[PDB]
Amino acid sequence: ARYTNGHLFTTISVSGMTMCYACNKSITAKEALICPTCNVTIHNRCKDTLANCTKVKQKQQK
Amino acid sequence: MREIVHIQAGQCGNQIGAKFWEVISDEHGIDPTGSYHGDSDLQLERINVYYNEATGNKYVPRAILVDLEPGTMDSVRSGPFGQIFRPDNFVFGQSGAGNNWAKGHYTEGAELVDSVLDVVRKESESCDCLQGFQLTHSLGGGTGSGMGTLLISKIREEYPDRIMNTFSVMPSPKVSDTVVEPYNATLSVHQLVENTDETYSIDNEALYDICFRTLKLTTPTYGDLNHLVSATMSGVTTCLRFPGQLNADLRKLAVNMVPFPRLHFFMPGFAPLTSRGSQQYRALTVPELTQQMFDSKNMMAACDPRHGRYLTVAAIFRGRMSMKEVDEQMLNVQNKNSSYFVEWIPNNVKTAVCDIPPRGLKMSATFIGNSTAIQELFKRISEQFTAMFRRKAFLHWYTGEGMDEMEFTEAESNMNDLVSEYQQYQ
Amino acid sequence: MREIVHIQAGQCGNQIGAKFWEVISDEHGIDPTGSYHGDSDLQLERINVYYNEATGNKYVPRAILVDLEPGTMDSVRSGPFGQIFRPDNFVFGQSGAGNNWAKGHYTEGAELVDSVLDVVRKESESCDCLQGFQLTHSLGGGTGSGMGTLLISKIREEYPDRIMNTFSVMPSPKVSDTVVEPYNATLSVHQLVENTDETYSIDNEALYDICFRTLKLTTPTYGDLNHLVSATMSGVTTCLRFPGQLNADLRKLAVNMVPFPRLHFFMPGFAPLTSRGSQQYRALTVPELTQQMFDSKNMMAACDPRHGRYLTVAAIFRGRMSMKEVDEQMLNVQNKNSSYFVEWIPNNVKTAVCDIPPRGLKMSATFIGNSTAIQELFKRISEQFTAMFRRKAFLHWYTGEGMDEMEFTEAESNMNDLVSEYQQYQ
Amino acid sequence: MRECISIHVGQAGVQIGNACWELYCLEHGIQPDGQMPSDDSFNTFFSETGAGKHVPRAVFVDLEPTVIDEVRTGTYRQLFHPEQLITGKEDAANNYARGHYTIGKEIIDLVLDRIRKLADQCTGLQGFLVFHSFGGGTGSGFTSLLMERLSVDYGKKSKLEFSIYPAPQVSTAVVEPYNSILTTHTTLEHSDCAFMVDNEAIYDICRRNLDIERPTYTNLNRLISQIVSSITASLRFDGALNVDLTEFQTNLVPYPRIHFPLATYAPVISAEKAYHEQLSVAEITNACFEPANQMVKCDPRHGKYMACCLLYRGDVVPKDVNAAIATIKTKRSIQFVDWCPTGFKVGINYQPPTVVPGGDLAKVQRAVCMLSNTTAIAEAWARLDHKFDLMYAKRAFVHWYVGEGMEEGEFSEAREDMAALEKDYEEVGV
Amino acid sequence: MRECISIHVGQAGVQIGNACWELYCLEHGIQPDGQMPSDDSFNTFFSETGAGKHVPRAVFVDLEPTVIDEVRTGTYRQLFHPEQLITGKEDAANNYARGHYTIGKEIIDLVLDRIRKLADQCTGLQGFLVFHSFGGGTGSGFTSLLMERLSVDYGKKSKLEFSIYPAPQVSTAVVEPYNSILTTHTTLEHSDCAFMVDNEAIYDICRRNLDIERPTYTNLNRLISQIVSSITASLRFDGALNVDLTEFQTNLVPYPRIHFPLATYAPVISAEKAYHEQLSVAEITNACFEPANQMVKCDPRHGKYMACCLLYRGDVVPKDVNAAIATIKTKRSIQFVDWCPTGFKVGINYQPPTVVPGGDLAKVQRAVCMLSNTTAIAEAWARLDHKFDLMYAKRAFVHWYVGEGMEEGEFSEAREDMAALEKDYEEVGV
Ligand SMILES: CC(=O)O[C@H]1C(=O)[C@@]2(C)[C@H]([C@H](OC(=O)c3ccccc3)[C@]3(O)C[C@H](OC(=O)[C@H](O)[C@@H](NC(=O)c4ccccc4)c4ccccc4)C(C)=C1C3(C)C)[C@]1(OC(C)=O)CO[C@@H]1C[C@@H]2O
Ligand SMILES: CC(=O)O[C@H]1C(=O)[C@@]2(C)[C@H]([C@H](OC(=O)c3ccccc3)[C@]3(O)C[C@H](OC(=O)[C@H](O)[C@@H](NC(=O)c4ccccc4)c4ccccc4)C(C)=C1C3(C)C)[C@]1(OC(C)=O)CO[C@@H]1C[C@@H]2O
Ligand SMILES: Nc1nc2c(ncn2[C@@H]2O[C@H](COP(=O)(O)OP(=O)(O)OP(=O)(O)O)[C@@H](O)[C@H]2O)c(=O)[nH]1
Ligand SMILES: Nc1nc2c(ncn2[C@@H]2O[C@H](COP(=O)(O)OP(=O)(O)OP(=O)(O)O)[C@@H](O)[C@H]2O)c(=O)[nH]1
Ligand SMILES: Nc1nc2c(ncn2[C@@H]2O[C@H](COP(=O)(O)OP(=O)(O)O)[C@@H](O)[C@H]2O)c(=O)[nH]1
Ligand SMILES: Nc1nc2c(ncn2[C@@H]2O[C@H](COP(=O)(O)OP(=O)(O)O)[C@@H](O)[C@H]2O)c(=O)[nH]1
Ligand SMILES: [Mg+2]
Ligand SMILES: [Mg+2]
Ligand SMILES: [Zn+2]
Ligand SMILES: [Zn+2]
Repeated sequence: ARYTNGHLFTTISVSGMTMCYACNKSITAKEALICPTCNVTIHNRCKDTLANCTKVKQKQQK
Repeated sequence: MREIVHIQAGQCGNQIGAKFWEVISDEHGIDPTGSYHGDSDLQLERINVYYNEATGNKYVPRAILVDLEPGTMDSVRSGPFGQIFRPDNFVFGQSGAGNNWAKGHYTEGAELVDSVLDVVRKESESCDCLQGFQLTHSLGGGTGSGMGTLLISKIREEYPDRIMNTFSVMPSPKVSDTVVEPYNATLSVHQLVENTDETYSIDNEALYDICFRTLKLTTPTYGDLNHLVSATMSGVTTCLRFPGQLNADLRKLAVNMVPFPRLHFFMPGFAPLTSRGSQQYRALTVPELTQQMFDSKNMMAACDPRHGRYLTVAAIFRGRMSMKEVDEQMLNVQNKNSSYFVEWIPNNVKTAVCDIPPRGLKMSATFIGNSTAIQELFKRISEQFTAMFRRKAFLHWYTGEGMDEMEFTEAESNMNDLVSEYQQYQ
Repeated sequence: MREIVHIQAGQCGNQIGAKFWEVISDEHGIDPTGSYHGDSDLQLERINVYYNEATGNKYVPRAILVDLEPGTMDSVRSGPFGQIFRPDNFVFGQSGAGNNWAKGHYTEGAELVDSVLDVVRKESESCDCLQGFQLTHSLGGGTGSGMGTLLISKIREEYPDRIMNTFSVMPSPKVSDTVVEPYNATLSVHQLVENTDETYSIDNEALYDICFRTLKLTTPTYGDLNHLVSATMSGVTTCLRFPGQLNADLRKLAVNMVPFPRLHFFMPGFAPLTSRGSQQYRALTVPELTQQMFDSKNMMAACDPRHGRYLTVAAIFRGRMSMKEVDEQMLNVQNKNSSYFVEWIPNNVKTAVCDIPPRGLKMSATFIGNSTAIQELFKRISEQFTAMFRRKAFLHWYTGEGMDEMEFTEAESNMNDLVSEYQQYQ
Repeated sequence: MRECISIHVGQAGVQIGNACWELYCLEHGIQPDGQMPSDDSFNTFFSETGAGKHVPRAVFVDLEPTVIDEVRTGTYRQLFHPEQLITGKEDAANNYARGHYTIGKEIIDLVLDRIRKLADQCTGLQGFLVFHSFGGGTGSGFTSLLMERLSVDYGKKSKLEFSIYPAPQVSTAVVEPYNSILTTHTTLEHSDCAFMVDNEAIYDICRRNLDIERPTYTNLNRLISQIVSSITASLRFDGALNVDLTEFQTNLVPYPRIHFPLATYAPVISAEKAYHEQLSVAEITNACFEPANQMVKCDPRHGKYMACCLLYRGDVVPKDVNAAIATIKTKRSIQFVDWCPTGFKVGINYQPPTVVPGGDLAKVQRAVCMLSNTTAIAEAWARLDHKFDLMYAKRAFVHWYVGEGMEEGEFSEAREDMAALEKDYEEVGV
Repeated sequence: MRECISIHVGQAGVQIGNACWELYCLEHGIQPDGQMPSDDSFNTFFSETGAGKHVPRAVFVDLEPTVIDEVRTGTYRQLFHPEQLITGKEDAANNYARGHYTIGKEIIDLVLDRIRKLADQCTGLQGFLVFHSFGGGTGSGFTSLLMERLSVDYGKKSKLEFSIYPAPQVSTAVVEPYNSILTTHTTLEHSDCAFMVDNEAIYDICRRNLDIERPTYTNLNRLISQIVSSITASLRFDGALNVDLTEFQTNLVPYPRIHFPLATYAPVISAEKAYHEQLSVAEITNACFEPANQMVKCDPRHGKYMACCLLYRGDVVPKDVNAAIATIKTKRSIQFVDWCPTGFKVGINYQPPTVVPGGDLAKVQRAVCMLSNTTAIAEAWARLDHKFDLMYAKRAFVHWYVGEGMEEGEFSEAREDMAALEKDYEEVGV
């Protein structure tokens, strides 16, 4: 299906104060991606810039 | 005197037959009620060809309406001309064919077929001198593609000597309105190549092509396509319903145009066809009718005749014209297009002329052509079938009705045999 | 007999053709609705030269109307005489030439050339004995300069023996309405010199000069220029539409007027021309018509003939006039003006006399001159071309469509060759 | 003639039916209390009594009384036959084992009795329209229990289903994966064509197109009712290409087990937006193939279309359907499998879509309902089984199931079966 | 047939469009609500919907909601399609990086969808009419983002672009040179005809001819709208010499990159002045060529004319036109390049100019719009890059750009690229 860096990205309805996982900026639109394993959210414009799933999820476990 | 039995099968066949009854009742001056109201005696002279006389000077068509759903029967009976048929002739079940060839041929309408032949027998026995049968159906779907062919087989078994003349709307790739059309077509033409003596192959793509590029209709419905098909249907039987300079029975057409037994798949056409906005500018004389009649755009099948050569061709003119003129044009077309005709037949053109043109027209010309290019229609369907049958897709629905894959293989084998035969002489 | 197939291409060609049809329909007494309403039988005697007969005694022009924008076709169709044309020959695209010759010849017009040639085939087949083709176009812009030459090449290939006779409005320096006119003219004349047998040069500058100094129009529009061009357009074909003392077919014109194969570019003219306030003062007699006809101002090309000499002259008189008088005048003109005629042709003047003058006139005289002075028109455009091609200005638009600078070089080579041929005899 | 039996199970199914029969009554001009002021167009869904009363051909069942107590008291109290509104005593409590083995056991014999009585009034019965939810306790257990009997008593009759399927992120229960995983055996063995539907997809559709920021469940029901009405329009009305209910399955289903098509409807549009565009046949046809308009949260671009049925209704000319399908075919984004060169079934009906007077959906002269058997829906299952695997690894909530008469192994046997189904949709994708 | 898509970006572009669509609606007689009380003259700019409503073929985009919110509340609320009026969340803040890389990247996929749906309606599309400002953040970044996408999606179609350009003295922002120098890549590589205009020249025009001492931006927009209406007049109306949109470029553009003509209009005059003077063809033709009437503050005498397009509209005859250009050649002030001895493209249209009722422009029987590719515009670049060089020497404002995903080196590559363009405009001048 989709493994650009190595995980799923499915649409989520985004609200309130949020931040990209790569830009570390704020998302303005009401759309966002989300990996159910990595538990992140991105602009829809930084999908290829992230690391692979293994990197991000092993990072998330600090 | 050369009486014809009329049958319908499936939704397409029923609709086109209804429009055919429209056209020919208009020609004969028959009221919607069945009362005669025409102008000339020549309308009444051969009225027996299509209609049985009934008391009160009523006329009832010799039509057998067969369909496995009640919906289309209710549609025709509530139509502009539904009251004209005989109530006894509506033979129909309840459960639809489900676009399944096996359902029609073996399981569901195999019950209804016994009722159908008994009515057809009554109509045939009521006639003085039966000439042939004329059937309308469609090769897609399951109602037409199975029931029409089973009925063809039974009537052929009972009436081996009478002519059989079926009109067949059959699929095209870009105008496909059903997923399983290749299976149904390959199963139905496997019989049509055997039993029928003539088969008038029709195609929605060519009908829409004429509706757009020639008629310039903005929104053509199926009604206009049925009108176009019924035009040729009325044209071909013209020689045995009116006087003429050259009379040609359906048997005469078959004798001239069918060289070998199995190359009997026909390509029809019509002239004149004009857009309304341009009819005032055209001249309807013999030369331009002849030009338009042989145009590649004017034929009712998607196959371009320029990809093949004609075995034989028939021109049924109607109107008042010079015989010398018609002969000269039919020589000129065959001479200047000599590359597009088989040269092992010295003369490919057959001409007939009747004196009664269609109403509102001063002249008309119905075209029929037996061309090798028709193989492109028959190749393509097989090429579609090979896409599905190689992985047995959708086969459980057919095998649930007792059908076997060996019959599918044999049907495709007969397909490749027929297309090879058409290719051999090209 | 002697039918002419006429074609329109580009905005200017379409406009001049539209006026030309109105003028001749006035001559033949054809109503805007296409119904005949004329007085004399001589109008109907040779109606077939330009018009096909249609049912109800209507007459449709044998015109092929071609363009790459629908705007001109919308303008013509809603024009004074738009309804007369047959809708089928309105062949047109959607994206225009963009004043690009390569767009006309290779990319956009190459797709429509098949469509126009098909209709030209129908019109030519309807003819009994076709004589030649009669194309109206302009050498500026992209539609005319490209598509007219492409179609000329095609028709020349399919009809090598029939006359190709074109009328060309072509650039001038002080009345230029497009930056890229030199390129387009250089590319177009490279085809016209090879294919056409008669090309009638026309200049907007000279037409404005006629309007101002001779007609004394205060505000001459393009309609007046089209009127002036249409006058000679009708004049040249008069001998094959009306009887006369000396009948000169366009082939007979070509034989006398083209001493050598490529020197066929002609300068037209018309007489009488007077201001509407002074026509009461003139005497129209043949000597005065002759004097105005040979005046340098009277010719519709900017080339003043006094910087050159005449190879051949053709005077197509119309009306009832004295043959001895015409011969006397045409002898005295070439004798007293001997320095401006080539002495190696013993007689430089062809004369034809039709018995029917234009409507409203008692006598008329159409003028054709094959003169070396036309080289000035052929050498000025080249000096414009050499100005731009030396720095490759605007060539990216052309080379984007697959064109090459090599074809530009060959076109300019052929142009200087033609100028050299015209100069070699002066 | 051409009748259909509409069984509604679970709260979701019952409320969807409450919307659906509301839509039908407006369609055929029947009053909410069952009379008809002034064709047999209603004969498919309504049986007619001598008093001029049209009783629906429906059976409402729920093991708790609340929702059917509402319908028995609402405006449509007089529409339904009183004894086809069947209620139990104990709520299923979101447990497949209760709905199938213990509490749904008692009420099944009455439900099949009423279905038999409805069937005996039919002359030309065609199939079943079952409405239920995958997550619900009654919506899984009772539908399995009922279908196991229906497949043996009326085996030949086709069986059409309309299911609400668990979403990626939206979820209203914790054991939804178990309940769906147990409903899979029913939907595999004793079904013929079932339509998945997702709440979040319709939520996003209503947010984007209808411009409502926060809809309730009634909005979702008023679109699912529109879809089922579009399916049955060919059966209740005349048309250019009327599609039979068995023809429908013969086109949709390539293989015996591959019968889980997506469904979508167009033009889903508000009343204010509709005035500023034309809604031609080409536009609405292109609308169905966007991911923005699918009713299941899955990208069609990640799979291959296998079979698409386009049911046009209203002022649609077949020229336009032909031109639209050709335009769809030339696109390289919409990818079909190699072994189905035909692809598209087309039906055209002359009845325009009816707008519910209190509804939001605009009035339009045309509508197209697109149903697509496609491989992308496999990713929708690859989601949900992965939700199961984490829980059953711990034997998380199993004791409630096993405690109510369920065998433990049925869990594993369920998880195996979907592993065969999810395989097959990939296996045919080559 | 013969359609054009009008995209308006930035505050300046949006307000110019508000003037332009006000000028078109009155010219074709369309009411502000989109109806037409009573010939396909409007077909180029308006799409016609079956209710008898004309919707303009336009896309309004601004990354801050303010200006388009005014458009959505003003008199033209009912004219535009509500969804093609696109608004973002955050203002670009006069920053090329924010418009191009950061914020506009979210809305580009929506504006392209709008443009695609507009194009799918168009049967005979020709090109694009992009209106924007060089000084603005959106008007520089978003146009750069959008033109690159259009040049790959619709590479064959023309792209006409309309611009407000920084002036010598008048200016409203500090980093206008940065935004302009960054926009220069977009204009060079993905455009075919960009029309420069500046505020100061039109201000001086209104001071001298229109006799208004202190006008607003609306007065300038009511002249820019007149210029574009004159350009499209040959397309929307019949004429003696109709100039096609591609023919226009073929006469304007001599080299691939020299595509920045000046624009000017005549007779710009007040209602009081016109009664005292005739305004024949010759005088308006002369009126185009003085330095006073240029819309960019440069002296044409300093640069050689390369190509001129005179679009006359109204009661004009070709005789007078040819007479006037004869004199314009006869001058020693209206100089030209040696390698273009034709020079003048001429178009003539029969429709007189339309006067807006509240405008301060007089009614006149004749009008002429002169659009001139000339070398003098190079001086205008020689100005603005010198404004860049002083600031970039200190890295004066750079940290804002680099903070939003912009590479530093792209500044130098921009300054490099303009050094090639100003060279080219000089290199052809010999
Ligand atoms: C003044 C005039 O020219 O009227 C014509 C006409 O305009 C044209 C365009 C007619 C017209 O046909 C159509 O518009 C048409 C549309 C869709 C499909 C088929 C036809 C006409 O309707 C058709 C009609 O034809 C007939 O009446 C024939 O007898 C035909 N029967 C019927 O059409 C018919 C209609 C209603 C009920 C029953 C029959 C027929 C054809 C074949 C064999 C036997 C009979 C005619 C003369 C005309 C009109 C009325 C405009 C054309 O039809 C025929 C069959 O001649 C279409 O091109 C031809 C050429 C004609 O010029
Ligand atoms: C009383 C009288 O002398 O009337 C003349 C006339 O005054 C003059 C000035 C006419 C007149 O022509 C013009 O004023 C004119 C203006 C602009 C462009 C061209 C012509 C006349 O309009 C032109 C018109 O000519 C014709 O009718 C010819 O047959 C001509 N056909 C048309 O002009 C025509 C107009 C509208 C529609 C259709 C045809 C023709 C020419 C060559 C070949 C075939 C036909 C005539 C009799 C006159 C008027 C009316 C004043 C002249 O025209 C011709 C061709 O004869 C212009 O100089 C000549 C000499 C005439 O004396
Ligand atoms: N679209 C829609 N979904 C509903 C509605 N009501 C319930 N659901 C869905 O149904 C799912 C839960 O199933 P249940 O409500 O438990 O169905 P049930 O058969 O009553 O289950 P039990 O109460 O345990 O018997 C959830 O995904 C709900 O979103 C409704 O009115 N509209
Ligand atoms: N003629 C005219 N010029 C305007 C108008 N509005 C703004 N401008 C000019 O446009 C230039 C500034 O551009 P901006 O207004 O910042 O464009 P922008 O895209 O909205 O800027 P951002 O908000 O940062 O995206 C200045 O030279 C202004 O003079 C107007 O209404 N008419
Ligand atoms: N010319 C014409 N073609 C039709 C008509 N109705 C259906 N068709 C076409 O013919 C084919 C016949 O299929 P169909 O009759 O529905 O299946 P069946 O009833 O089981 O035989 C359809 O797929 C359509 O493509 C009609 O009324 N006129
Ligand atoms: N006599 C006359 N000349 C015209 C007319 N229209 C245009 N012209 C001139 O002829 C030339 C033809 O150019 P044009 O046809 O517009 O370009 P094209 O459409 O690409 O062939 C113009 O440059 C004008 O100088 C007209 O109506 N009558
Ligand atoms: Mg419940
Ligand atoms: Mg702004
Ligand atoms: Zn980001
Ligand atoms: Zn991940």
